[PDB]
Amino acid sequence: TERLAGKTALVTGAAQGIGKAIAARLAADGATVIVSDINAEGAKAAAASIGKKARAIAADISDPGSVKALFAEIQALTGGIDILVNNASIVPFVAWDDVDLDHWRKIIDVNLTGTFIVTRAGTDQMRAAGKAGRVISIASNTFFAGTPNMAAYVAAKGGVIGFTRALATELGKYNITANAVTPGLIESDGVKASPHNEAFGFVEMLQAMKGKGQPEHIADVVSFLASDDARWITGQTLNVDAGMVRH
Amino acid sequence: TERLAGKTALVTGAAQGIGKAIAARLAADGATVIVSDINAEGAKAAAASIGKKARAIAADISDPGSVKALFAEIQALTGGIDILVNNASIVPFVAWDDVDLDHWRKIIDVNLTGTFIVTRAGTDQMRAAGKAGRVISIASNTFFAGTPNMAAYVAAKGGVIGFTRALATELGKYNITANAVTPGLIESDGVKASPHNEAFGFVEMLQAMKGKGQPEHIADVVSFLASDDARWITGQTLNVDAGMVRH
Amino acid sequence: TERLAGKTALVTGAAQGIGKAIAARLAADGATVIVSDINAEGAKAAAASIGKKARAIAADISDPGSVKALFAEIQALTGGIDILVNNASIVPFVAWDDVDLDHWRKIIDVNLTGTFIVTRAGTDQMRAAGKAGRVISIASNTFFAGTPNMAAYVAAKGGVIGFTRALATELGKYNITANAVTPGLIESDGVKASPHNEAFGFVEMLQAMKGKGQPEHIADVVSFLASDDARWITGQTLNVDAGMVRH
Amino acid sequence: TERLAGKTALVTGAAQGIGKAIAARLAADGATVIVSDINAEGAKAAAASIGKKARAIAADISDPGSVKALFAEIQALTGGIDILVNNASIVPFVAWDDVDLDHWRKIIDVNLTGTFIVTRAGTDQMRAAGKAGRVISIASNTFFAGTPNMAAYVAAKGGVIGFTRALATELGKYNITANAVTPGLIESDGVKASPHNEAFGFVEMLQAMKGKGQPEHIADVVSFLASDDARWITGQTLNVDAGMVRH
Ligand SMILES: NC(=O)c1ccc[n+]([C@@H]2O[C@H](COP(=O)([O-])OP(=O)(O)OC[C@H]3O[C@@H](n4cnc5c(N)ncnc54)[C@H](O)[C@@H]3O)[C@@H](O)[C@H]2O)c1
Ligand SMILES: NC(=O)c1ccc[n+]([C@@H]2O[C@H](COP(=O)([O-])OP(=O)(O)OC[C@H]3O[C@@H](n4cnc5c(N)ncnc54)[C@H](O)[C@@H]3O)[C@@H](O)[C@H]2O)c1
Ligand SMILES: NC(=O)c1ccc[n+]([C@@H]2O[C@H](COP(=O)([O-])OP(=O)(O)OC[C@H]3O[C@@H](n4cnc5c(N)ncnc54)[C@H](O)[C@@H]3O)[C@@H](O)[C@H]2O)c1
Ligand SMILES: NC(=O)c1ccc[n+]([C@@H]2O[C@H](COP(=O)([O-])OP(=O)(O)OC[C@H]3O[C@@H](n4cnc5c(N)ncnc54)[C@H](O)[C@@H]3O)[C@@H](O)[C@H]2O)c1
Repeated sequence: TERLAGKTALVTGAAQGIGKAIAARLAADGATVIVSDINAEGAKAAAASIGKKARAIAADISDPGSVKALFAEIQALTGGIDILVNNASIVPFVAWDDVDLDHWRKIIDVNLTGTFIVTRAGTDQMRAAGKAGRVISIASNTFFAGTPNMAAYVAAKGGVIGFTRALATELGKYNITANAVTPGLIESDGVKASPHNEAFGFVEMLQAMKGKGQPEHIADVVSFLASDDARWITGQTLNVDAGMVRH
Repeated sequence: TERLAGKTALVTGAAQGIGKAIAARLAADGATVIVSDINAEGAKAAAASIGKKARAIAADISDPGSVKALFAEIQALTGGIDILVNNASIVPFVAWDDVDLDHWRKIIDVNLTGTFIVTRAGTDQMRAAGKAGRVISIASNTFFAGTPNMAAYVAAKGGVIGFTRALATELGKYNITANAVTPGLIESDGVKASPHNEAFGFVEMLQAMKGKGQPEHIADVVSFLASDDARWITGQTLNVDAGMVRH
Repeated sequence: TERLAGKTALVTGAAQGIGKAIAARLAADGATVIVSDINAEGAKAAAASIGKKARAIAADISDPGSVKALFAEIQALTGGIDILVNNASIVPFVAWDDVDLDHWRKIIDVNLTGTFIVTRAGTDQMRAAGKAGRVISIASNTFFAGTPNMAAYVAAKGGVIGFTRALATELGKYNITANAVTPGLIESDGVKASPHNEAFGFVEMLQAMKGKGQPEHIADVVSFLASDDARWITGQTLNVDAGMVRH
Repeated sequence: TERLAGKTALVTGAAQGIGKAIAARLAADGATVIVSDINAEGAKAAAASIGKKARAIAADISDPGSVKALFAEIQALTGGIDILVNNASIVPFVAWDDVDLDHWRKIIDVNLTGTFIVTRAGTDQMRAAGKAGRVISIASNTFFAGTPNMAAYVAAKGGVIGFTRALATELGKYNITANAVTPGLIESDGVKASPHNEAFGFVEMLQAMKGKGQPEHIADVVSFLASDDARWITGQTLNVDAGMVRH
């Protein structure tokens, strides 16, 4: 019903897949949405596509300086952020024996410390504008499953959940909620181009319902968590995977 | 925007507290709602209060015969149920040493086997009408916490989550989701009559946010789970307690 | 090193499979072990097999009167119980549509309320003898997985975990711990004689390690929980399934 | 009865507190133990104290080069490692608003990526020697609780559990188990010197049992996980906190 009218949400890694699917929904919810991504072109293509409520600002979540610039510009245009959706991440396919310290470090830096960098700045910004924000970080259900071929990723995602829980309590007093969502396999654009695409049949088997997971499936849940209906929920993780795992 | 228009939802223990708060919200969602309760007067007082969307049918969830009659009548009026909200339960305050086999049996019979009796009939009804239903059972976050003075209740609630998970996979093939919600302390008409009321200050301390939990807090989340936004969620438990526990 | 010398442990459903495997181990730990079972012959065959550390006493965990008689006799012989292992349960294979109220009730009564009946009496007995006991209840990892063809069972097992958590806090002040173990598929006698036996190849696939689960695998863990090494652990659930699920 | 005789175990951060308590116990189990720590003097003081089964080798878990040197020397002396206990970590007390990118990075680097660096090398070493190893990583129950004043730490520890789960499946085929333990508040030498010490009375309240947590409490559990009794357990987290949280 355009419940999010008047609100400003930021989505990272929003140039495609789930991030984009989310930005699109929040916009449909009436919010003005900052489509952020490391891919400046994709970001602004996506915002053009979303259209009007959507504004593109490129940023590398793992770089402190571009994240500062990200938020500065948001403050200017909107006076601050009401909703933060930590979506940007690297989704690797790496056999255990290919897991380098180098690989490890990159995945951790983006998927994990990158989300702190942004959350640090974003919550500071809500706090400064006296807004009762919502933080929502996209994790993964690989954390519950111990999925193979992506150890650094599962660690980092474990990290994001840890972070989420501590943050919830850390920010409760500022009326800011912090939650996480664990998507199962989703037919984003990242997966379609990923060895991971080959796993749909096997994960479908393990699911209680039997479609292929779709970005809108996660977007529609983020939309709820960003809404007032989810006001009494903080520190929780929503698992969205057609019953792959039970949480 | 009345997304639940055309749908029929049944809420048990709906004469007051959370059940009523839920029936009220689902009606606001546009659904026609069967307000069911063991307290026939309260049920029908509550449906009068709700509106023309609400209809009262009294039933003891722990009695097979009254649950049969509950559903028969629903089939007649509506051709079947789309949404099931297992809310009816007994919320005891019993010191461990007062936990009788007798007390144990009563709590288990209603809070647990009573929810099976209804779910059995309700999902059969959806199934028979070829409706892609939603089951939502109200558990409790005492299951995560191991809360004292209510051991039978915590077992039964553990049971409802167990049930929920198995059911999810059991019904996935008929396009029926089954989920659960674990409310923390809520200032219901029930609680207000309980010694439990005295615990608000302590639980508020442990919460990340600092209000007293309110029935509308849980109703608003049930409303989401009943909606299409939650279509990719089955077998999961939503914990709603202002950050009391982290799930 | 016979750490359990001087201690008295009771194992229910101990005539075969895991219960027997456990009684055997606890006896090897030096404990005198009451082998209890509904099958009087099996129980006492098993105790004969185990040695002179083992004594057989038949009992139906779901019957309050035979449970009373069970413990009275134990008090006489040993002056009370130090360790309680709730093992006795019914392991069904029932398609959802065969799940009767009748089936439901039977499974709940034994697997769940039966374990309360015994735990009530057992912990009272420890308490009365001023013993700092250990309660250990065998659940199942189907509770984490939402395994199909056994809905009543998954609910009851959910219940036992609920019970366990509440009990931990309930008895902490009497220096009594209460824990639970969730075995995955185990090649016990009942499994071998049950449509469940056919699932070994599939569950082996999902396991991180690739043997068939063996009763000694669970017995060896119970032995630990019954020991002083596990003294700071209460309210927890040990999941033992070669990595089927991650808990 | 010295079950760990013949085995070689490495413990990091083993100069004091839990690490030392663990090294001591594993040695008592008969294992030859590498007492590793960033504090070379503490490490070798601790091994002198422990005994002749204990050997000290200093190393910074967060530095790849010293970790290489750590394991090379172990290979020389023992032909490789059978058991790995990731204990070394930084236990901070930082108010949210003091959480720097700089602070964040340090905690993540040691507590999380430092445990990868060691696990990478250690498991490679077991693998190379054809040994069916055990990995045990000490996390924290703050991950379940969302404890405040230590957000970077709670994230990292979340990460260690993530890592653990993925690793379990990653190494199951080489007969190597990987588990984690979540200690609650423990009265170690670090904690005694931390503003965390002041929290004992509060955490004691929330505990089901009411002592102050002791390093031996965790050591005795690690000992079990290192033993054959825990051979069917991989990808699991043992929570040891006197019932603070229920896992
Ligand atoms: N899609 C899945 O099946 C899968 C499963 C579970 C969870 N997830 C999570 O969902 C989210 C979206 O996944 P997806 O599959 O849609 O991803 P995707 O690969 O389709 O797109 C991710 C986007 O993130 C951006 N990005 C990468 N690094 C960045 C950084 N340094 N700074 C800013 N932006 C960066 C990329 O440019 C890309 O456009 C991710 O957090 C992922 O962890 C994905
Ligand atoms: N209030 C809380 O803090 C709390 C927390 C977690 C979960 N819950 C759950 O929420 C649900 C309702 O909560 P509440 O606090 O509003 O309870 P309440 O006491 O305020 O109302 C419960 C209603 O259930 C009805 N009922 C009792 N037995 C019945 C039967 N056999 N058949 C049909 N109806 C029956 C009662 O008549 C009553 O109208 C319960 O399942 C309870 O377990 C409550
Ligand atoms: N084997 C598995 O795949 C598996 C998996 C998860 C959990 N479990 C649990 O392990 C435990 C043992 O399983 P199992 O396969 O060894 O069982 P089993 O069928 O092989 O033997 C269990 C014993 O319990 C007894 N029993 C049944 N009802 C009783 C009653 N009311 N009172 C007293 N005794 C009764 C039976 O007579 C039998 O001797 C059970 O609690 C089960 O729930 C087993
Ligand atoms: N004690 C608790 O309340 C508590 C609770 C949960 C988990 N833990 C975990 O247990 C472990 C030890 O706890 P503690 O109370 O003994 O802390 P402690 O401060 O007494 O000792 C930790 C040890 O880690 C070592 N260390 C630090 N950086 C290192 C480096 N990079 N390389 C090698 N060693 C390094 C230190 O020298 C120290 O000896 C830590 O992992 C901590 O996270 C502690």
